[PDB]
Amino acid sequence: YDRGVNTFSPEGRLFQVEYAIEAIKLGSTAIGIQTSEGVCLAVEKRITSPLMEPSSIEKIVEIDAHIGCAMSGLIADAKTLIDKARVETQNHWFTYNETMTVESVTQAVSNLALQFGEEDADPGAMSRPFGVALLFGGVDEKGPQLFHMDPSGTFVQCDARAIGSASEGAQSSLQEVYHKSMTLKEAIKSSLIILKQVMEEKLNATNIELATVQPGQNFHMFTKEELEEVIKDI
Amino acid sequence: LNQMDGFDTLHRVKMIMATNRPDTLDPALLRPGRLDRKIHIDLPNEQARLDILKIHAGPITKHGEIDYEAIVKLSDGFNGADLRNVCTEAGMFAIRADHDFVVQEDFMKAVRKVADSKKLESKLDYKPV
Amino acid sequence: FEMARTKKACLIFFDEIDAIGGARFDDGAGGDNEVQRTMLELINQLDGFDPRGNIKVLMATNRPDTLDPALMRPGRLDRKIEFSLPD
Amino acid sequence: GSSAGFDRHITIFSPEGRLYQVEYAFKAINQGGLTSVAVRGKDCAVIVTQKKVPDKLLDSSTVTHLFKITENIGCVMTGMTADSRSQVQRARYEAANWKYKYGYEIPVDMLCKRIADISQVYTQNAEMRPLGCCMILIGIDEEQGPQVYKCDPAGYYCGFKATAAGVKQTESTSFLEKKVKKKFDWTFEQTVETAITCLSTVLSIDFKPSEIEVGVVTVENPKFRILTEAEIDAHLVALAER
Amino acid sequence: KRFDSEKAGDREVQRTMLELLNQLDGFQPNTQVKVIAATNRVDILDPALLRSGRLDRKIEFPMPNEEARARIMQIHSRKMNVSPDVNYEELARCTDDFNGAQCKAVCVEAGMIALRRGATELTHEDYMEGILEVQAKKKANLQYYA
Amino acid sequence: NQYDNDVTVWSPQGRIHQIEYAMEAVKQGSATVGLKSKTHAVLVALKRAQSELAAHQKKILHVDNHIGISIAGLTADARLLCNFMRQECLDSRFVFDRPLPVSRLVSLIGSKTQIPTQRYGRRPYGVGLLIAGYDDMGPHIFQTCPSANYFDCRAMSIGARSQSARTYLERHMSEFMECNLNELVKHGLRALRETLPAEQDLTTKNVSIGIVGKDLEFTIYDDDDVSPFLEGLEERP
Amino acid sequence: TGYDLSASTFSPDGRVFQVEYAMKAVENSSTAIGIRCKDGVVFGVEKLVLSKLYEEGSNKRLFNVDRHVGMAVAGLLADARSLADIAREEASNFRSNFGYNIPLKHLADRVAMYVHAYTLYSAVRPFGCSFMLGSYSVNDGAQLYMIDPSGVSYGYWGCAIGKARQAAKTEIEKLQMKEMTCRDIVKEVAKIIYIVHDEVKDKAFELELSWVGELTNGRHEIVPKDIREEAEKYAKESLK
Amino acid sequence: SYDRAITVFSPDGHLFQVEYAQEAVKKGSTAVGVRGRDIVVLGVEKKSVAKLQDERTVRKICALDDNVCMAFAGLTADARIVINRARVECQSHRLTVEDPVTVEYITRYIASLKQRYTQSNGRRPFGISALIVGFDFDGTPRLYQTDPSGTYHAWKANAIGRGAKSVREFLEKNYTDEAIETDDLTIKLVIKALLEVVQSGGKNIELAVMRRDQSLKILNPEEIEKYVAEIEKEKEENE
Amino acid sequence: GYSFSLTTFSPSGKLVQIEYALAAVAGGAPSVGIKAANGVVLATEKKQKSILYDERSVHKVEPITKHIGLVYSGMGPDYRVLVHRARKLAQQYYLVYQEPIPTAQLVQRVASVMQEYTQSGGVRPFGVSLLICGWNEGRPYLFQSDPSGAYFAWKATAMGKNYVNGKTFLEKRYNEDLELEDAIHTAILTLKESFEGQMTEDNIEVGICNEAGFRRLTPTEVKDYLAAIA
Amino acid sequence: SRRYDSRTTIFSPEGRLYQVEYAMEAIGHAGTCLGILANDGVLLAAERRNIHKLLDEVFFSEKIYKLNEDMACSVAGITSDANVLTNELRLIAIPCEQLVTALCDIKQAYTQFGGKRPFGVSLLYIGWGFQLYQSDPSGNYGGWKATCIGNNSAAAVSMLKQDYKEGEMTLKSALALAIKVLNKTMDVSKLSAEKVEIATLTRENGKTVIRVLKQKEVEQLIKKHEEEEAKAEREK
Repeated sequence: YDRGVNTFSPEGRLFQVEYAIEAIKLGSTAIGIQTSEGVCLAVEKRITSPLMEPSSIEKIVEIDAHIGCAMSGLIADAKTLIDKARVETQNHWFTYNETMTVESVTQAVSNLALQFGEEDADPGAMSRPFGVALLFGGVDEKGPQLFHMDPSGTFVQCDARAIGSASEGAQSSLQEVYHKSMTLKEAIKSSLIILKQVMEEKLNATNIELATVQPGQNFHMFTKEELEEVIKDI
Repeated sequence: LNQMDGFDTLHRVKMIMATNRPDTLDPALLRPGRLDRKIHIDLPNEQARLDILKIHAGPITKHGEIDYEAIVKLSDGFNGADLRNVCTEAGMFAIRADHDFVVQEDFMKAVRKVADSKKLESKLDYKPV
Repeated sequence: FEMARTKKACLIFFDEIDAIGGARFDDGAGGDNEVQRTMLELINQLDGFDPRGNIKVLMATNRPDTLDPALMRPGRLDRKIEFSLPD
Repeated sequence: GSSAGFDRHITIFSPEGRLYQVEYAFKAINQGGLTSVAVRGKDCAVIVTQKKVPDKLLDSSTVTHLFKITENIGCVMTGMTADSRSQVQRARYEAANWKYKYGYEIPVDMLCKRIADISQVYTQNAEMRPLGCCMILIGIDEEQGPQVYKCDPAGYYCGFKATAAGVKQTESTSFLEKKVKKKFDWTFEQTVETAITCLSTVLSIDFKPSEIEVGVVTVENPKFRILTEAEIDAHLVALAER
Repeated sequence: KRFDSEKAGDREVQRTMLELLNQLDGFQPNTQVKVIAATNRVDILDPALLRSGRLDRKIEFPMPNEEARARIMQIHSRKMNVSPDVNYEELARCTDDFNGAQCKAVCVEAGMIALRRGATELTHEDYMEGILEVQAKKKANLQYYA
Repeated sequence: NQYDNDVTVWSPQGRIHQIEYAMEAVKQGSATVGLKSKTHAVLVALKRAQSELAAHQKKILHVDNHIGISIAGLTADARLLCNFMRQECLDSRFVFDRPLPVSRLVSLIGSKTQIPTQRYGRRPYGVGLLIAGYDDMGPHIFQTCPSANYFDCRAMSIGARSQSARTYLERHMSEFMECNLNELVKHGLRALRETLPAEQDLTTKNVSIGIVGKDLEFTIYDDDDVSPFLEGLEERP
Repeated sequence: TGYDLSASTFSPDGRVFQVEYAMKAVENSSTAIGIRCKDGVVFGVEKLVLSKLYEEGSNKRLFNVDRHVGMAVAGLLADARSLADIAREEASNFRSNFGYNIPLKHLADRVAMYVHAYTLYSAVRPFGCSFMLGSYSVNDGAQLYMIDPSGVSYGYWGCAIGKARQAAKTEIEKLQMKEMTCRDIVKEVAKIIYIVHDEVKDKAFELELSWVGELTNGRHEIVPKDIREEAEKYAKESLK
Repeated sequence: SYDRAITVFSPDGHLFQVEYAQEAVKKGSTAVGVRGRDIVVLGVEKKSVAKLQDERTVRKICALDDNVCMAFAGLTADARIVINRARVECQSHRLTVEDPVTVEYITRYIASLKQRYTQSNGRRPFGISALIVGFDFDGTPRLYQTDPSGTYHAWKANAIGRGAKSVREFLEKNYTDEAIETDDLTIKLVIKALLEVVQSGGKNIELAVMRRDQSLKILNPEEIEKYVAEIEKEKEENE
Repeated sequence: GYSFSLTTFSPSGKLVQIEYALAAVAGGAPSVGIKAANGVVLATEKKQKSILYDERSVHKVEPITKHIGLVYSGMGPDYRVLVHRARKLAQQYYLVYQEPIPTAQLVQRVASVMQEYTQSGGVRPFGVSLLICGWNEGRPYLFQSDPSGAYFAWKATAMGKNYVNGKTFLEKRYNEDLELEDAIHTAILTLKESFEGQMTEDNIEVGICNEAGFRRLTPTEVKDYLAAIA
Repeated sequence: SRRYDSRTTIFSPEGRLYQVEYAMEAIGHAGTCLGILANDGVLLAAERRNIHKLLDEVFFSEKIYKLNEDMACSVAGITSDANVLTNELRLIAIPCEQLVTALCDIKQAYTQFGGKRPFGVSLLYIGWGFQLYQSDPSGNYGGWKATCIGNNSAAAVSMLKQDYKEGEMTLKSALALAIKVLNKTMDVSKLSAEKVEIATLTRENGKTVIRVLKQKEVEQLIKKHEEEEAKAEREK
């Protein structure tokens, strides 16, 4: 249309940034909880057909052995952000021989957001914002940390953040169940309780993903047997 | 049109027609058989602007030398009504300052004040086709 | 407005005001000149030399960006209630 | 006068085959309100234009539409003042480049033929507007003699025995056409006189020796010089006495 | 403004205007009637109407500045029970690009808020929040800024 | 309208709406207060939280050992600007081995921000910066606008409801010069209180303070470190 | 109508509205006057303070594009600063190439072409500031050039740019600027600024003064505070 | 260079150019792929079969590598660029890792290539969707589907094209472990799925198969006609 | 610069901007080209709107090589750009082959330039049609390059104003046995039907090509040919 | 910039490329071009629209172009765009399908990125086994035994769909078929040799021969067909 990508609304809003924020509400619901024992990441696969293999829907991605990311919105757009995160990490390791902090990893991915333009831009520069919200979760010097990223490039640490279609409903339920001093098992259980209530389908060990990053331990993808153990309760 | 130039010849009857938008007139009306002459009352030139100023600034009470030429240089693009406004506004500055006379300075502001008012006027150069 | 003024209190609803409420413009020809005069008269009645009366007008449009600035001014349209998409 | 699309906003053809944007650049020459007259004689070429100084605050020594493109070539600019300087600066660069690349002074005909080539690109590419200025170069050729060339915003160019540009271009053209019809190889004095008379008669000003600028090139001295107020007054005195 | 057209035009309205051009300054000089004219778009008006004999003075009405805006809100708050703590200077600084009507609407809207919360006196916060309604800013979730 | 879709289109009133639209992004941001004394220049910021389960967005960022800023507006644009001023301050040390003067830095970001407001397809930096720094010329408080126009201010507040803080800063601007560090910070906290609603109060969670002085490096204070400053001020009437 | 949305489109009357609209920004700013006297040029800018919070010296409309050339701006300040840097880099390049201080006529003719280059294409917008360049040298003499957003540079004896330019010009014409010196002009420049200031309108202005002349050895410097206060007192007394 | 944002967010949060590209896929010929036990099957409807058309040149089933082949649905010209781009990367991966490309990798690259065209200046999205089939190095059959947005999923059986919704509904009900017990049964499942939208019959069915440790094999029309008779014969005994 | 094509296909499958460019050609000065047995003639109406114009300053018939000539109908400035490009193209052919460029080869190279401006970004098509005449292999050549970039080999054609009736006039007045001098006579006759006023030696421009090469006829020569008309 | 951009390389709401479709309409108004595959050669019959009697006949063919020693092509649509494609076609040249695919990648490129208008040319390719190819501005290419592009292409394809006996055709049968198909497609009831353009490609002595039939040879084909058509009139 007549409007460019880098255009400001009369209310001070970047039009394309706000529009990309609306794209997250069409994505699957992802729940991340920060706990002193670790960070739990939950997301719904949203199976649309019995023939589709649930294993192919990877909505929780290993950024590194100590940090994982949960995605919501446009999954195809998050691959570029994830690849840069997995490239920025192992670049800090190459130069400083240490694992990058979760805040720094989120900050590096955040700088990729808003680097979109129509004119006076590089040939490889993007044209539109990344219509995906990321939920970075991992352990570092500051212990377990959960960070939420939005298509606006604004990243902030969150004790318990829910993103996606049911972000409004799940966040309200998260506040009713989150306390600072709890265990990771409660955080995993509470996330599955909230997810089960917001999913269109019925919760089972094949239509969801659960990830935990514990201190000492590495990023871990919950298997079907592990998922069935916690689902069998609620 | 049938009376200016039609079947019955017009004798000893003359027509004077005035318009600031002759471009919109009908070609038949502008035809030389009806409007033989198209007298162009153009905007005043440097000498014409000077003449109009003395006509309108004549009855104005004034002391001191009045440099009409200085007004003319800043009056470029003015019409006859603008030059009368310069005389009117010059007295308005005298009345504003409680004066019974108009000085060249009062004229200097008046010609400048009217000049700002000419920025609101659209295209004036319209000619018969 | 003459008939609305013959009553103690009145309400006038202008559904789809953008049909006549478009912003004034000069496109060389007489583009929407007649309709603009209708908007100008409506603007005059809402807030002009004479008091409007006890009329409270109500305008509804899906294209408020096309409305004339003088019509979108307090004293003619004091409240701008936005019917955004429901949450 | 049909239109279809952006034919009035960018330099693209109208349905009847017209470039309105280029045409609008011609009306931009009249925005300055000044008229220039150039007359070519048997051994001289003269450019005459009116200089308007609305206030005494302006330095009249700076308000000049006469520009020395090179030593042997001069021009008079009509139209937007800002666009005029760019063309003059562009013309000076091309004249200097021609001298460096080819070893001899650029001919008057080839100077605008280059300038008209630059201004033609403005009428073909749509990301820039045509320069709303008119260029009239005068200079003494080695063999052809005195030369006058008008150089319009459209990229058109032609030689002229006597031309004019500005608000009163067509009024002055009719006057110069009448004088040329008499078929007189005017001397240097006559060319200045007919150039001043052409601007004087059309404008009806009865010029003072501070209201016009005269730039002459002659075969005896193939260099472009601006006539001073003392020199310009001699011709005006001669005009009055006859 | 009058225009030249071949198919259609508003020749009737231009005839009415041309009659007004006579009355302002025509064959019979009418120097005993004073004429006031008001318009929003002086660029639309015919050049013959904006002549220096028909409309001699063309007064430009500017957007009220910081000092004027405080004066305007004070003018329309006279018949209003306003507490002696309202900082009209602060309100004027918060009403950039406001015309007189919006400044008046701020006082009118502030009365709505005082009635909304039941207060019998208008406070500075009522004026402050009434500016937002007059500003008519679209709803946004711009809480991620800063 | 048709004059508000691009930053290279002049409105008939001699205004650029895209520049003014970008200026409203600062007004959407949270309030920050920057004031200075004869020897100190402090920044007081009111962090905002999207939800009570999320942290408060950081508002004061460390640019150089002597220069510190408080952002207001698009966080991504602030990082782009803050990185630029960090690099320019670093480049001065690498070349001249001297701290970059604050006045000579804001000029650079005033020219860096001016380029996008003039070229087609670019947008103004939708962030407002309150720059505090100390150099040979004393403490400084610079306010950066998306219009690429900067002001050398004695005390400025930008953000949402910042004009309430501008009133307090104007009233007590006379006592800013001779007051010590503790009194200077309290003035900014008191000024930042004016931007809050009646029921809200300054707490350690939503207050950040940055201090740069003659012999003091630029240090940012947080929830634990705001307590030595917050307890001094009394409750507002 | 679409004829005014770009600098690369001509109006049917052959006028570039985007350049004309950019000129309106200059007419919305405070007036800045400059008078060329016998032995120099004195610059006076009426610099309002929008609030008491800004320090004395903020929004300096008087720049130093070279050691001998000043700059008084009016309009959008960001483009004024950008053009000041363009004028600064033009003077630096001239010295780094030809080996001497750049003449004002060439500097004005060079910066104006940069200003004019922004009035031709839709990819860029015309500069929203008009500025006056003043310089003094023993050889060339006092010079004063004003460059508008369109790119027109003309030498001046007394020039005013801003919203009160028309009223300021009338006060300049009274002066016999061709005979008096800088020390006498600085009093009058203050007087003209104080006269054209509107106290009922936008008020609380700071008088910014600068000059370049034989009394400064051809160096553009801010007028000393001691002389500046004397000029301020004379201007205030002239208002009765 | 043309640097313009073709794909931009709609106010609702949708990429319309992506959605419009997906509409072009819905106008293409129906392509059906079924992943069996020891064989992977691709079935493509041949739309209209002109007797003067060289069936060799118009082929919607193409082999990216010796172990990976895909069938597309959408703009024929757009698909060939993707196939050639994937074919080039198939050889680049082979020269680097000294191992044939996995079905995930070539699907990931094609999907990433698709997404790059939905977020690059001056480029419109690819208007094709691909049904990538093949065998990994461990012999596991794999079937993948990509869409113009750039998303990829693994499917036991899937359909793309104009009749995708009806066939996928058919595949949801008939895809069982018994139905993929043998290679012939896996072949018959595709024809049954294709015959739900193909009207004339086996004449408008182009079927290609790939077996483990074997190259892509295109079924001749007589073989397809032989299979169609079996389904027709089996239809009678079930009545 | 704009990187998007300003010429696009209409819904009815026409490059509309090309058609408008051809309208500019139809409003230009008439140009007539006749290919005789022993040569080709190029004639055009070089009539000015006043006597102040120097007739010999700007020539509508310009040589490209020693044996190729141009004459146009359309926009004057656009023809000078194509003249330089054609002369540049002829030099490029001459440098690499050391042989004067064939008339047919030059038309393809020039038409390719014209075609580029139909598809290139931010540009409009040339508003001229180029009549190209030349002599190669002992055989006369005459070509027409439209704004679209399509080139036609013409035995006798007319362009510009009143070209439809000029083409009809050439239909009944041209035969393959015509000689160079009679072709000049026929070319002047074709102009005369579209000409208004009287044709002098200065208001028309004639150029011919033969074995001796292409040369533009001097005003003295054109006067002698014009005398045979009356 | 954005205001003047027509956005040629974008998707319509129905998933269509409007510029590609509009270019395909231009070919429909172009001259008729035929192509018939036989067991011993391929022919390319193209309708000549440059049939003005003052048009000189200097070129070997008007719409028939030789790409390489083994290949010939004919175009329909914007003739200027055809020169660009034919000049590029020779630069790439090799197998017949390889040449068509390479050019069609160029044509598809203009429909995806660049912002320029598509090449409104549909080409028919003949080369040596023997194969006939058709290309569209979208870059979609396909082999054909008998196909037609241009004016009344749909009518000509219907005639070929009925009268092209697959496999059992030599040049003479294919050449006679081309004239008969062209007769109905053309509005001219006579279809003289000056309105048609036939080029035949054959393999001789191990070399590919691309020869344009002379006007005398074509008149025999027209004469033979009209007598053959008149022979059917004897039946009725």
